[PDB]
Amino acid sequence: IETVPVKLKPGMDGPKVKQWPLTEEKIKALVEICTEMEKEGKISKIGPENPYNTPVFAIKKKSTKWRKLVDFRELNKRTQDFWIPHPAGLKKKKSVTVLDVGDAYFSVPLDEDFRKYTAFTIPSINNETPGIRYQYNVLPQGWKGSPAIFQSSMTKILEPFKKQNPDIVIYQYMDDLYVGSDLEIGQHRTKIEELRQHLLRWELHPWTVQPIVLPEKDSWTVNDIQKLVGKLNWASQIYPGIKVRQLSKLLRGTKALTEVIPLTEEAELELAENREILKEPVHGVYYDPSKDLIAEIQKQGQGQWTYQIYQEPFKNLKTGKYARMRGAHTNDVKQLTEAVQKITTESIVIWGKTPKFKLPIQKETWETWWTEYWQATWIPEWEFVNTPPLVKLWYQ
Amino acid sequence: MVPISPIETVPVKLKPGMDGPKVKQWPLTEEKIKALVEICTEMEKEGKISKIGPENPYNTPVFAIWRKLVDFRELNKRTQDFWELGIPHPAGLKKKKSVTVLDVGDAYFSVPLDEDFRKYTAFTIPSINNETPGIRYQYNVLPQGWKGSPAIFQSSMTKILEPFAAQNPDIVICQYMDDLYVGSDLEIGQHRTKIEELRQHLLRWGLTTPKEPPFLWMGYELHPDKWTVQPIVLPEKDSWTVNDIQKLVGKLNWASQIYPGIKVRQLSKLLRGTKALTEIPLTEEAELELAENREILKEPVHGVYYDPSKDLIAEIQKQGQGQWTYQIYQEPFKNLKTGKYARMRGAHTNDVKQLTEAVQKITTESIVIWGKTPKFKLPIQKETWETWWTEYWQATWIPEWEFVNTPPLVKLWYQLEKEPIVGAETFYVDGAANRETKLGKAGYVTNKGRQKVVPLTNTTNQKTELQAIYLALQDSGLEVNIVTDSQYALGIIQAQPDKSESELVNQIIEQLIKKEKVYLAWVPAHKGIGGNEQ
Ligand SMILES: N#Cc1ccc2c(Oc3ccc(F)cc3OCCn3ccc(=O)[nH]c3=O)cc(F)cc2c1
Repeated sequence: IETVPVKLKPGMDGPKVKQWPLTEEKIKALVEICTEMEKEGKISKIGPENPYNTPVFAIKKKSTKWRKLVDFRELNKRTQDFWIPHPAGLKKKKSVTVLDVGDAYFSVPLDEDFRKYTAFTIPSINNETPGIRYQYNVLPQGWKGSPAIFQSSMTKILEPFKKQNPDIVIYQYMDDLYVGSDLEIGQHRTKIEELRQHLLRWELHPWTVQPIVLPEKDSWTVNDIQKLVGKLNWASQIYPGIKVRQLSKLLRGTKALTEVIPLTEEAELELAENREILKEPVHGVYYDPSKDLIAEIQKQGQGQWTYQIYQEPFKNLKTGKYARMRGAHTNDVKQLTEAVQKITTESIVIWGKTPKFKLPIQKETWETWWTEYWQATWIPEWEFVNTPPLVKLWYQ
Repeated sequence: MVPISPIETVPVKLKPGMDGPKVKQWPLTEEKIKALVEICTEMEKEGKISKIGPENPYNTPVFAIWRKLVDFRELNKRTQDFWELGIPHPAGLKKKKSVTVLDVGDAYFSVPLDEDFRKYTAFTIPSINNETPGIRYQYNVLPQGWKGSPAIFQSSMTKILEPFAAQNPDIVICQYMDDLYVGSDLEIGQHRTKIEELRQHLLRWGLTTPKEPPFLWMGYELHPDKWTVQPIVLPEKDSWTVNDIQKLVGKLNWASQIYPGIKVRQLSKLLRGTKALTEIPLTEEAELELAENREILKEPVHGVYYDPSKDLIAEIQKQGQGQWTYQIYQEPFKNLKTGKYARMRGAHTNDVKQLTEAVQKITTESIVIWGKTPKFKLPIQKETWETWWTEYWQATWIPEWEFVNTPPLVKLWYQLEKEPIVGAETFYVDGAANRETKLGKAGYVTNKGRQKVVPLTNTTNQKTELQAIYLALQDSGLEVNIVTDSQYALGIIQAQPDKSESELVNQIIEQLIKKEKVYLAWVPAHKGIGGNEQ
């Protein structure tokens, strides 16, 4: 019931970010929600002496009820660094469930001197009236300081459960609580329900770096060997002993692409050695908590997407392939949004922080539509690659 | 006296490390001095300012043009930052049976200033011949030209208008600076009654109120049933300068929101990199543009107001040379507004990408104006968009739309095969160039024995790699497989441009269009892959 003092970083003024336009239904929903929050003392209207602003929009989570989401990215990077080792056993557990404990922050009041930095604006249509300005009087969801402050309280709330079931790992990131166990799916499901009721009083299955595979054919054409040499040449940047001279010697001459070329013994030996090399993991691949994580995403088509998480080029920490088929066949942007969310979730589970995405989409398209399919409470950083990658089929 | 309702002040602080401005006073003529003395005497009698003692060390200059002109320049450089941008667009306004304009008078002086900040607004009137101490004053209300006055007045006006608006949902009030615009569908007598109730409710807080259609507002003409822009004056000068071209472009851009078909590409190209106010002839294409635009601006064009019960529609047309035009309407032949989109600065592009960018722009503009995304009518077949987005390496999306058959239609001019072609000749191409002498070669070899190598001068490695592919397209049949080692050339062709700024790329595209099936494969260079005859 006593606020903890919070300050910003030296030489950095509060956040002043442009509020982007919203549709009429989202504006209505934000008006109603913010009115209810105002009647509960969670937020309060402010005057023009507050120059700071943080973007806010409306989302529908996994259900029909609207939800208020605030893009606290600029505030988080401007909020002072606040002073827990990442539970490396969380990614080694059989099953992990994600819970939303955002309703617990709204009990702890926020520092009086810091509230002016949490200001946000509900925009109006056609600029006919000035926006509705609010500031947070309690701990705000999405702000990185909210879990850092509530850490002590949450530690107390979960102390009995942890002693009761010491095999269950509990991690916290933003407004989300990750609960892992190696129990049977049904056993862990009921146990998660037990943790839920314990919280009321006061589906993930962790995934490797997928290997590089080469086709196995009885007869190879010129085109097959050309693609093979190109894929092995690309893989030679990642693996030391990849050689393609005996396979390139088969392509000697000017033959039609559909013509079948029989493989020689040197070529099958070289190909076999390349296979054995690829079956081994990558040499000297470590994680650096002082470096950012980079996530690249490629569109393969037919709802299939590939992704690679790394820090240094050709040193992948994680690879995967997202191919969910739930109500997104027609919209590529929706699939990309859900794919970005899943990759971010896995990154939060493994390393405890979000990566920086390189999205295969024009900036204008993404900026226009990404909020329409966003269900997460956090927001990662992203950039846009407008040059087509050639390694597209080399990860497929 | 009936006491007017109290208006709570807004606390103001100066920027950190700064304090109240202490600027000396400039010499003024005796006429200016007497006028400022009389003005400040009347203002002090009205309670807007107050005589101050010498303890206050902060002062700000003041001139006279009578009208007093106090300069708060350094105080604005010392005052903190405030909130508050864009103006309401007439196409988003909703048709009302009655619309009243009320201009608040003595508006800033009606709102009090923060008492702990009045000491920093002090000014000195220079006495005659400077034989006496200058008269000293401080502002007790919002000064004219101050940084914080518009925001504080806006916030106060909102807090005052809120209860009357909540009590009268049958009227809609728009608030813009020193003006209020009240619209209602009630009867004229009930409307005027609620206007009198409004100005009485404003008079309770001490706000004085008094125009009629057509309204000349922010370069617009607002009529009861229509809206348009104020007459645009396009200057006629045989000799033009860069400042002139920029002003002409801005006027044309303004008129383009209602006048369809406005093109500014040729004139915009003239001001490329000048950055100099004084400098420009008109190319034959440009003279047409200004003459086309002069023809477009010759006839009257009016827009209508927005009806929420009707669907919102936007139709797009391709103008050529990277130019696009759109009309936003609800009923046929009655536009809410119009607009245009110019392609971004790039070396390669195609129609579908530009059409997508235009859709994104119209979508954002629509969400700003009407708060909703409109249905689109696009000159592109459903099959074309289908093939495009399914084979595009980038994720792309267009909201709900339908195909309108108004040529020119956006189409896909060529499509690369996904697999090699049986029975098609295989052209292994390659090109190289010397870095010092700028000499190079480009050629091909095929499986049937067809060969060609062409000597080239004043060329680059990339130009030769493209030239080799161009040669392979020229001498091949309707179906052809092509092998290259140029990641550059493959990267260009896989972007699928229908036009380029490079003549060689354009010729390659023209060759691609004439083909039936084309398979473009890639192999690593200098790996000893046969056929790659570097
Ligand atoms: N000077 C000036 C001026 C006058 C009215 C304005 C206005 O007016 C309106 C104010 C409130 C409202 F609900 C609806 C309005 O206009 C709806 C459309 N419209 C417009 C004019 C008319 O004569 N009849 C009509 O239907 C809205 C607005 F942004 C700016 C305005 C600026």
